[PDB]
Amino acid sequence: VNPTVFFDIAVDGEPLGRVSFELFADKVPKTAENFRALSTGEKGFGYKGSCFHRIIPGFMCQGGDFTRHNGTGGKSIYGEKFEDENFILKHTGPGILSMANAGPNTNGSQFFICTAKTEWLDGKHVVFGKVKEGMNIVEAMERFGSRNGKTSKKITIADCGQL
Amino acid sequence: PRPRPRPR
Repeated sequence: VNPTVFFDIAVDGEPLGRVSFELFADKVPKTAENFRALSTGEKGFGYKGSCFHRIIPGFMCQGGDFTRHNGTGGKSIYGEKFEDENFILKHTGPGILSMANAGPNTNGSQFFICTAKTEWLDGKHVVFGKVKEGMNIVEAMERFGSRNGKTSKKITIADCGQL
Repeated sequence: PRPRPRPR
């Protein structure tokens, strides 16, 4: 059974809402496990208190940089980086959850939630989950993004874990 | 600085 994780989102510290995700452990078990464990904080680090540092409306919302809070950091449960596990799953539409990276085999902790079909990312970013509840909360987060991704308010993961 | 993923 594929695991479910949730994030409770806040805007300048004001609760916004919860987003849950199905993680496709059946297809990308290593990548799904990294995200799952970073969501639970079970290795002693992870997403709780981290921010969505890059939000581009009509494209995606990016976060998971829990070390440097700006797109230059993050780490996996396996080490600083791990390989692209596979590209079975494609960027089919809004709600897809996919790994951000800095080129091949550079997955750490950074992720994005698509708010459009982004097929040009097929075979360059590892798709590992989708939004199951709260896509409306992801849609609301776009109210605080910009063309270049800079956010107009501080968007944080106030709480996260496994359902 | 051109963070990935890149838009189209």
